[PDB]
Amino acid sequence: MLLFCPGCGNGLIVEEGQRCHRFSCNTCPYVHNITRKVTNRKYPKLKEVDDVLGGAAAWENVDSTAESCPKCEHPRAYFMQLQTRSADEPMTTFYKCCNAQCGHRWRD
Amino acid sequence: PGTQMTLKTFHFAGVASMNITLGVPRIKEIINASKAISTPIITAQLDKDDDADYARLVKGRIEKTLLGEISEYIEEVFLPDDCFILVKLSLERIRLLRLEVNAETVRYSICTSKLRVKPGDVAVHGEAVVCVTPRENSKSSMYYVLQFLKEDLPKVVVQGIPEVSRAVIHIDEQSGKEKYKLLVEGDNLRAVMATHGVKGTRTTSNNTYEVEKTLGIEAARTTIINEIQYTMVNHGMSIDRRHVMLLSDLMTYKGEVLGITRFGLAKMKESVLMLASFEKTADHLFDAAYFGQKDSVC
Amino acid sequence: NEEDDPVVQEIDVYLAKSLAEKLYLFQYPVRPASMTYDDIPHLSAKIKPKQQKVELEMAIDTLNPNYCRSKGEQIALNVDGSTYSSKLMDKQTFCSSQTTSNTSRYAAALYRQGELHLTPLHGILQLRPSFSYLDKADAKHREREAARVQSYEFLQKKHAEEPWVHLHYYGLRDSRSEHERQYLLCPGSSGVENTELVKSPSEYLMMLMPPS
Amino acid sequence: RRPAPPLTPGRLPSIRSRPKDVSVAELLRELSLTKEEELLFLQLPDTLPGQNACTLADLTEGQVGKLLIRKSGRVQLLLGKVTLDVTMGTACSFLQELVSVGLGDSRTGEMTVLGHVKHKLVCSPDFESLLDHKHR
Amino acid sequence: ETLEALILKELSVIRDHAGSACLRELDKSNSPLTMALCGSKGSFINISQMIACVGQQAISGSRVPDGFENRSLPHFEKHSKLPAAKGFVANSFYSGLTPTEFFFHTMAGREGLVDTAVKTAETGYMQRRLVKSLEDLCSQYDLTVRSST
Amino acid sequence: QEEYDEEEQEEENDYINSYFEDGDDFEATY
Amino acid sequence: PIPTVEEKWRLLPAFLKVKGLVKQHIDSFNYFINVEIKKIMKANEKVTSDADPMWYLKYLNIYVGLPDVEESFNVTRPVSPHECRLRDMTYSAPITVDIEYTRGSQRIIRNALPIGRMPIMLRSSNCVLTGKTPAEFAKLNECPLDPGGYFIVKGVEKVILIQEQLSKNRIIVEADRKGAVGASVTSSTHEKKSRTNMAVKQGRFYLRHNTLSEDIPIVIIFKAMGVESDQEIVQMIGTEEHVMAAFGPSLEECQKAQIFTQMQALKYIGNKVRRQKTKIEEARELLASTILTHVPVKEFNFRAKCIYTAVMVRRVILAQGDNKVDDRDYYGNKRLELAGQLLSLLFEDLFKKFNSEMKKIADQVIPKQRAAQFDVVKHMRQDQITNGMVNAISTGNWSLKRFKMDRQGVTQVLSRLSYISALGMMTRISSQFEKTRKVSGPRSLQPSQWGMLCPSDTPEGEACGLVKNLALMTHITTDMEDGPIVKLASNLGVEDVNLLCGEELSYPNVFLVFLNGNILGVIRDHKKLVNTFRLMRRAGYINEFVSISTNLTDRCVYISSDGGRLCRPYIIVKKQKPAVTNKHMEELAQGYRNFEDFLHESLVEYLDVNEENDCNIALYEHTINKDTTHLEIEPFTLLGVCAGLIPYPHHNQSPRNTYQCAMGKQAMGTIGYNQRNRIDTLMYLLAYPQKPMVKTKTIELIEFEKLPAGQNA
Amino acid sequence: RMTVGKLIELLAGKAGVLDGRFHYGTAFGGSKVKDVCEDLVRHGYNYLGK
Ligand SMILES: [Zn+2]
Ligand SMILES: [Zn+2]
Repeated sequence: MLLFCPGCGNGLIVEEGQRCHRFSCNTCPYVHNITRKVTNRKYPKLKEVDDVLGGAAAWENVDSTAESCPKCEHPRAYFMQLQTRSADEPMTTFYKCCNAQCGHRWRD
Repeated sequence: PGTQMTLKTFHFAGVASMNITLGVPRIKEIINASKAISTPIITAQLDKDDDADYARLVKGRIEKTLLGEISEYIEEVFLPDDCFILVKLSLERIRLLRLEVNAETVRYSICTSKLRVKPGDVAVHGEAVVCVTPRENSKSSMYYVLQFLKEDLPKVVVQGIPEVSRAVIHIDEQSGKEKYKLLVEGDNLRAVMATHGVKGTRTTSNNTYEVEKTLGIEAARTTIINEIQYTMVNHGMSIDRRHVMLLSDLMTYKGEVLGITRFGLAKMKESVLMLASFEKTADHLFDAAYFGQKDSVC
Repeated sequence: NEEDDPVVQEIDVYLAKSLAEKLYLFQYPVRPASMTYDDIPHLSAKIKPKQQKVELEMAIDTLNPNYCRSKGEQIALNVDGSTYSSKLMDKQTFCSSQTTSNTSRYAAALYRQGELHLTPLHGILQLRPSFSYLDKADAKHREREAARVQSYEFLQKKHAEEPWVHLHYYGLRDSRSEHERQYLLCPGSSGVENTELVKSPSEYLMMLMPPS
Repeated sequence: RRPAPPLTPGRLPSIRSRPKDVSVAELLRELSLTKEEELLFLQLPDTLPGQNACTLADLTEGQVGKLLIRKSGRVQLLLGKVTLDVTMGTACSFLQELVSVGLGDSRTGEMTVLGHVKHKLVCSPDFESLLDHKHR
Repeated sequence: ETLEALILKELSVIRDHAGSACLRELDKSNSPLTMALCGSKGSFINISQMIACVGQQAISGSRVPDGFENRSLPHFEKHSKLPAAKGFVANSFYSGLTPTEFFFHTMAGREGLVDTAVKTAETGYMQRRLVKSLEDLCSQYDLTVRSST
Repeated sequence: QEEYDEEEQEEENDYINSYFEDGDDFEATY
Repeated sequence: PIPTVEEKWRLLPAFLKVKGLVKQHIDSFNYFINVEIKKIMKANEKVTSDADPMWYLKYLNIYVGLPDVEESFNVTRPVSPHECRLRDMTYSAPITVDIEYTRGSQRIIRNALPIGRMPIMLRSSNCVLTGKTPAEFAKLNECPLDPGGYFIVKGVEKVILIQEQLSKNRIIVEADRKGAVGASVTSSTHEKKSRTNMAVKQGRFYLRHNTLSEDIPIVIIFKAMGVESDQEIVQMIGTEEHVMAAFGPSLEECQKAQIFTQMQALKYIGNKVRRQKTKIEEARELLASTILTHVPVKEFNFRAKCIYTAVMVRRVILAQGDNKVDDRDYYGNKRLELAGQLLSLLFEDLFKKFNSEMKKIADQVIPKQRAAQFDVVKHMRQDQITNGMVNAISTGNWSLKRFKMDRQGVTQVLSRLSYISALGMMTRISSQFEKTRKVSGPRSLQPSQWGMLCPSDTPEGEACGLVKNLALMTHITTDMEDGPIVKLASNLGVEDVNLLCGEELSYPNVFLVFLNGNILGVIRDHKKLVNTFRLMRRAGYINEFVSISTNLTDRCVYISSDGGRLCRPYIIVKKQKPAVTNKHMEELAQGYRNFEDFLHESLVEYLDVNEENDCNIALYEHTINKDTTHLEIEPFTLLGVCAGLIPYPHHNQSPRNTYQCAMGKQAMGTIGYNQRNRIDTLMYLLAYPQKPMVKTKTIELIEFEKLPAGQNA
Repeated sequence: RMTVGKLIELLAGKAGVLDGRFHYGTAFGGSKVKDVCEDLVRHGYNYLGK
């Protein structure tokens, strides 16, 4: 931790003495006798367990619609909207995702 | 295509919170063929794709785990005798993470650390408690190196690869089958692909320079075409296969993967007149008269 | 506001300027409030009221159970190369600084049995332990082993023009201390005098905030 | 072993081996219940109303103050007509003592220690009531 | 972040439902519907935005950021995580936009104006870097492509 | 390979010039 | 149902009658030729020679007369603006000063000495075109609808664009490629601008400055400033376990180096610094009033500087390790600059140059003299000042070597294409940022600006946000003093910084006071402080243009009183209800109880961008809640001048709104009442202008129905 | 272009030129499409625009 001297006001660093170590400083004569036990306990931040990302569980969060996809004739599919600048004028595009045994991703 | 390629994050959703650049930056980095790549993502497949417990076991294998995050608590004890630092290894957090690091493993990782330490005053007391006594020599007192070893104990890696930073497992579903794919975010593929968990046969990378260093120059012309086509289908556009096949073979015929920069163009072409517009005031112009090379007008 | 009239405490306030002239408040930001400096024997005290500069010189026990005589000998050789009148370090010097020369608001208050006394303060100084004995020491050691604008030297000459005053120390229990306490305590006028200052609040706020 | 290494975060407790706010009214009630004698340091509003400026130096001696303690309220000082309120601010945690310096002719000097102060009060004018009285 | 996406899809469901209910009430002679069916100039999203509701005005694929003190605009409350407060527009173009909704709609108007105004510089850099690289690659008469050398 | 910037190193060409019309109203030849 | 008052729409015309749209450009000049012209005069008043201390110059008073022209000989007649616009002359008036010079042995006081000329605004107080009548405006061949505000130099109309810059005397904490970094820019009343920055790397703080060669630890600067004990340093830094663990490396580095006394610290600073008188003296003068000029020192006390640096270190400590950074796109800190301050700097530099020039011409004629009397009037010229002013206005390249600054493209030709383009040019504001493609934040619409800059009004093309226009309700605060403010602050009960120690500032209840980037002191119960300050401001003692806010994250109150701030009038609410009633607006409709009387009766008040951050504002009256503090007068005031010509702006889309705002200044139409008399380079006229059927209230506010630029079809 | 204010502008202009008074079209207010549609009937024309 941070410990200062009461006389001068500077900091102290532990050094070796004659028989045992002592708290001394290089600014003014001041020695403190080391006693039975002084101890500082710290609690470093531990790490947690990581989660598995991806899967249909997270895909159920986003809501889907009813539009057929011409790959396997399956009506269930996810639709999203996006803004894109075309060559002539602004144009809103839709991203299509097939929620089936094939699972394709299209952009029309 | 690049003209209409100036939009923001396209497939942005809470499902996958993964920062991967896709658009004109990715195409620009591919054309420049720089060594340092941004947002590295590298995918691998497992041998056991049915059990997820094996996937969780091998996930902790390829991952840089530190000592301070696993250590329960560290404390400096002071007594009439010589002081030392004491760290309490928690076995429950190791059992929850399914790690194969024991007290001797921590001792071997500490003795093989970068800061000044040799196996003279580093011991294990019981099961998962380690005591380290700092020496008094060769730089200053032991008090100053005590504050220096306490802030690098967490920095000392106990297991994994220092290159890889973060890893997550992805779940693929089908008609009836389930698959688990391990994607990590690092650069040194030679170390992750040569692992017991992930199958080294089925593994794809994103760094063209690293994949031509590990696999080869002929295998780098295929991964540079797949990344370009993966960026063009994300925009709703369509290019021909040989259009990019000819561009991938243009920086693969002479030597290694050469980038389209000011330095690589001087390695590709050998005409000073065309470089006169790229470079600056008089450097090349005077070095040409100094050396005296013949420019071919072709 | 009907619950403010029943419970009303009466408190009288007095003012005395007998000891307001010769009074200085000392501040010690280095020392915790638990411990005190009046029990430690002091050698001497020195003052200049012109620039309001005080210096205190205290003495600690030279050979006590908690003292490093080894480093003391080294410090003695360093200072010798006469500030100290002994063979080791046994004195401590505390210097001051001028702080807010314009002292009109700050005044001390004494709370006796039932009357309060107000004494205006002259000046407030901050005493801090400075160490200037090693600077000159190492300077002398190094020089021995080797061999119109208003600037700072102007203010140093201004400080050096005036002579210096020395005083003695008096502590916790002394007849002089009780005499000073009673002189600043007893107001003398025990009569009930009123109407000493008349000022309406509408005029007091105008005196506070000048329209011009 | 009286001198112990002090701490900066724990200067007041300074245990190392073996903050609460107090109202002015509660503080004075506690000081009067035990019947002690301790010095107080207070700051007063500048340009005190009088008969240019009027401080405590250019004044007379006697009783010119009146303190009022309103129930479930605050502590209000008064000099007949003007109204002020006193509060506690910047709670002292270090050592503060006041001494009396004595000047002789040239060299003879007497410096006597009076006591220590561990409480700082601030007196302020309430402009709200003054403005209400002026406008009305 | 988990809550930011849970309510982001609840605001899109009402918009999609309104857009789908508007199609069943529209006539088969409306010029906008005819142009949307033919596909000349328009889309169904524009029809649902002009009739039913605008939707959600997102900026850089995110919600409107705070700008004074943990709040987007000073007219709202502190730490107000409400849909209509942050960035949700409810009234359509026909009814009339709220000044707070008009400001949020104008915020998205300029983000799309600055990414095409500067795109010419990057596109020109890339075009000059690509053209000067490939200017002599041609096919010979023996079905072989070679360089100038 | 030095960490340079494309803008300051590569000088602006006709590619960079964005031909766009704005209202901005108000050599020896032989 | 709630009691609604549909009468607050007539407050906006009454507010625009006194100031607003284009009158502030003239108030910036009228306050300049009445205060700042005298400020620079009292700045440089006495000049003395070096040959013999007997000759000296003095200035009594200076003023500017009326626009005059000097013809063939000894004929001064009043000139008209149209006369100068037709003869390609320059609208200027002479400057009459009272000088005093001691020639020979006696002293001479020559009154009414002309020293030069100076341009005058078209609608200023000294010009002729003021307080006239339309019948008299038609006699001088001048359009009465002309808003004015431009300069006439060589028969062209030049307008000085308002330019926005960052605030000085403040601490910024930004993030760069390495981490977090703090910076402080200072610029005092005299010519010295500095920019210091504290950087953090591997847990070691360093201070960088323009005159310093290498980085120096902050603890070294602390020990050099005057604080000797290292405990007081950490005490001033912060009393917390996590701020002390991050200050350990600095402490051990200061202990490693053999630096324990102030003299050794100053010697180290002198060895480190390089300047092209010993090292201690230069190191001491370098720390006194060189790095931080906005913090004055009484004699040699670095206590306030130590406190400021400690607050800066605590700020950079609390910033590092968190996800909080300060951005420059915030408009609460960004200040505006009109044509007044630029002219102030130019005139100050020209006056100093003229005082230093004649001092050098009369120093080598006194020793080598042939007479006994030397007159300074014969050795004087008045052409340099006029030529310099005219060239600086025409070319528009502000070059000041005394300030070490160079700016181009400040003055622009007033576009006379239409009546909207001419007025819209006066509301145009340009930024100091160059044509950078990489920057997008400042160009993007910021949530900070609300009713101060029109969002729709912006040019389409390269400049997509660098050029902005003001709103209908907008006022720029002028310069004022701080004497009464600091006096009332000290009377409220604010404690001085020299009394308390370093451990008190870390206390949560303790609050610091900031005034124009200066630590006033420590105060408790900041809520009552702010309440009493706002009450005193509403009273009328303190000026109305004083901003006061509070920050709980930083735990400090900010008091802003410098000139160049943004404020718009807001209606006050009283806990459920607006103070403005129907009986107060009936009197305004009658002809009494104007905006001044409303401001004097505590009915409305101005708020800043940072002041409205700490208050709740309601759009309408049905939305007024118990937490609202102020009420919007009119919600249609957010749109700009060019955006007020679009029918149903909320119905239209923002790109179309911007397109129409850009094309409104492009449409041709009637210019004014005298278009056949004026002879400009290129002019467009219409044949039969019609009147818009669906007009807007903003159209009537500017009277656009008298000069329309379109036709109904 | 997605401009609905043009049709309302045309409608209000027609109603004004028929009635004989200028209609206000200020932002965040002005006139609605309900009181103007019923006024276009008194004359004899169609109610919205046809
Ligand atoms: Zn010590
Ligand atoms: Zn499918």
